[PDB]
Amino acid sequence: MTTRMIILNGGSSAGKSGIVRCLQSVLPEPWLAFGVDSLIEAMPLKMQSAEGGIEFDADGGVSIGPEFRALEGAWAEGVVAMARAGARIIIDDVFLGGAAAQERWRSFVGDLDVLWVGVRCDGAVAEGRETARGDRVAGMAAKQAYVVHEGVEYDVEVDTTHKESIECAWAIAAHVVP
Amino acid sequence: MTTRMIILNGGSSAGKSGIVRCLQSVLPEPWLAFGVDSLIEAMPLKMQSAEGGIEFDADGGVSIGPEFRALEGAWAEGVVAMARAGARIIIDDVFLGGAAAQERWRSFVGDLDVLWVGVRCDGAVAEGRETARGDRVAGMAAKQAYVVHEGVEYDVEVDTTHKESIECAWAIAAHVVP
Amino acid sequence: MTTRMIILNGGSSAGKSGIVRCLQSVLPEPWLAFGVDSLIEAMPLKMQSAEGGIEFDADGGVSIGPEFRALEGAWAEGVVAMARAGARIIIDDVFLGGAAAQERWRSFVGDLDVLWVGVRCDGAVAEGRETARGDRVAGMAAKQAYVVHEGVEYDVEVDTTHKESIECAWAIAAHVVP
Amino acid sequence: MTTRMIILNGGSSAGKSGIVRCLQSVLPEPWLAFGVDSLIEAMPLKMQSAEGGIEFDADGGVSIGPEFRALEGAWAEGVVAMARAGARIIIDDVFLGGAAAQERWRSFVGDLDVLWVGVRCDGAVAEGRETARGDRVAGMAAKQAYVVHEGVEYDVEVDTTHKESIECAWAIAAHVVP
Ligand SMILES: Nc1ccc([C@@H](O)[C@@H](CO)NC(=O)C(Cl)Cl)cc1
Ligand SMILES: Nc1ccc([C@@H](O)[C@@H](CO)NC(=O)C(Cl)Cl)cc1
Ligand SMILES: Nc1ccc([C@@H](O)[C@@H](CO)NC(=O)C(Cl)Cl)cc1
Ligand SMILES: Nc1ccc([C@@H](O)[C@@H](CO)NC(=O)C(Cl)Cl)cc1
Repeated sequence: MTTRMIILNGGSSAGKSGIVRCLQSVLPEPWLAFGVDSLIEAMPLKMQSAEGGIEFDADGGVSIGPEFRALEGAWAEGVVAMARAGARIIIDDVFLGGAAAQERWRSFVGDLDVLWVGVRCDGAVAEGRETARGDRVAGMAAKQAYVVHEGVEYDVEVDTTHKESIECAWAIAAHVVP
Repeated sequence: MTTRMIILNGGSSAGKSGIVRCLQSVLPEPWLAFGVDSLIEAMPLKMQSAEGGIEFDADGGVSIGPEFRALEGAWAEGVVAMARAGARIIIDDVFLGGAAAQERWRSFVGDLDVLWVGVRCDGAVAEGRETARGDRVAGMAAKQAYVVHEGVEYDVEVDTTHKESIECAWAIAAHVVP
Repeated sequence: MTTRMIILNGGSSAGKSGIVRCLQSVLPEPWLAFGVDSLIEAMPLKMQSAEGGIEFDADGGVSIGPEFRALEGAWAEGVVAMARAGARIIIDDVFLGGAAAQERWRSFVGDLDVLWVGVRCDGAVAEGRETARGDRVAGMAAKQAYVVHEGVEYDVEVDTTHKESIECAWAIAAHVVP
Repeated sequence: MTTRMIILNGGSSAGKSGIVRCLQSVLPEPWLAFGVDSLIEAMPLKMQSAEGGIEFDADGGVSIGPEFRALEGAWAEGVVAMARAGARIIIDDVFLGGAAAQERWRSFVGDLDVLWVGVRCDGAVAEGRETARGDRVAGMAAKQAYVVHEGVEYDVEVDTTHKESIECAWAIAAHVVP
């Protein structure tokens, strides 16, 4: 019943990264972090616009091709395999496909003990943060603030609109079975 | 016989990262990159000095505790699992333990089709690059330039002392069975 | 009476950078940003521990030698000269010496039209953010949260404890005479 | 006759940044570095595509509007003022307008003791490095490799095609009058 993998889902600028860094600092056992950003980084730069692999519209839009989806699948199985091997894994993703994305993750996780965390934040508030962070593709924060959660089932839900990262980290840590 | 995982070993500032970015650009199929640096990043910051996890001496020295070694093991199995799942994986590491480190990797890779690449660079030349890159822990380049290769068996060997990254990438790509 | 230079002072993690990026986005005329961080970057790496130039104690402490102070002076005169030349300049610093630091700045600014902004944030809250940002030298946020303001006179004061960056940017922009 | 400001000009990926970091490490007196990149950073993000301020064509092309040119002028006068104030200033720029750009700089420098350095690199070789560095706007290295030097007069010329950064730093330091 001991928790093997923590999986956070949230729109862009919702505050995921900062919670993950806080969780790593809060939790006593060492946890490895692997978000969707670290995946994008492990992919070839060409994979980044050359269709088949992710493409950002000037209006903060994101579209995923099959080339990308195939790589993402292999990666998913790798992190799950890390958990299964005994490592503690935190993963922050952006369920663009709502429940569909969660189903996709469930198929990989199998029967592993997972904590499904939901990170919410006000669309307008998240967009302001997008601006303060210096993000390039402006428009995402607002576009993803609500849709990414549709039909997604969580075990915990934090809202970073009025709560700090270190605080949402505490609410989440309390649901982690050692 | 098709190559599943490429594994580069080399001292610090030997030029590994740049070859990896070149390989990703050169090779036709998308390859995921996961070096030891990306691992360090996935670990909690505390894990970075609090004994048990990696510690950098002021003289460019590096020591690895058991806490770290355990996490590294789980990670190793995860990337191998990614290959096994069908993803193409490039991995740049620093075999501080020479052959011992390679044996450790062999135990995880199993019977997977791997390309063992060796990236060499002149100790003094590598140290100059360490300085030009703005690295903080000065001293590593020179300390690791030769020892990391002792007793290590490669399928290919490039030397970045007089050859460019894009060029070493070409010599390496030519040994990749599609 | 048109504002030539905006000068923010605040402890570490008080939120200065994000306000500066927001101001740049909010204000209609292009403003150049030059904090104390960009200065540290323009200095030689050796200047960073080799006494005479800034040194960070393991307890989040900071000490400035004369080598550093001399360079900082020349830099100060350069940014003022940029304003005088017609550029709009935002500057975020950390008045470690309270009023002393402000006097030091006044001597350089001369009779230039300046907006003295004060960015406050709860010491404990700022320290939590320090943790979420992944800062290395932990301890500064708390150590600087209050002292840096002692005896310092502001034209505006924002508190990022409960107000967002984009919001503090709005309160500040409203005091900028075009 | 003591050198007050060092000014390097070179195409993208020609190796300028690394020489600058080497010079800072080599030269005994602390030198402040301020390239054109640090300027771009001090400007508002909007200033980065919204015409009037710099815009990168998908083919590695760069165009500068008047909004940008005005800010650049004020900045130029600021760094010169820093030198005049007694600071030692290194500046790496990209003379897109060949001699025109140098004339523009001469008008700001005045009678200050300046070292005009020229950093050359093979267009094809520079483009390979552009790829290994992970630069986004591919195409610049090749487009700027030669034109940026047309009609420009140097006091020193280094070629990074076959010489290392630390080495070009040594050839340049030897022309610096203390
Ligand atoms: N499906 C998807 C994958 C990656 C991304 C990223 O570009 C980016 C957008 O804000 N995500 C993040 O910063 C997360 Cl850490 Cl919130 C967004 C959406
Ligand atoms: N065992 C070991 C693990 C990680 C590291 C890194 O700190 C660092 C030292 O240069 N390595 C790199 O930059 C590699 Cl990409 Cl060449 C060095 C050694
Ligand atoms: N005097 C002083 C100069 C620079 C610094 C920086 O190290 C650092 C500490 O948080 N400052 C910042 O991040 C500011 Cl932008 Cl708030 C702190 C204090
Ligand atoms: N005029 C001009 C100004 C800035 C730039 C930069 O985008 C960039 C292009 O490689 N320059 C650098 O990296 C320099 Cl350090 Cl070689 C290129 C050209």
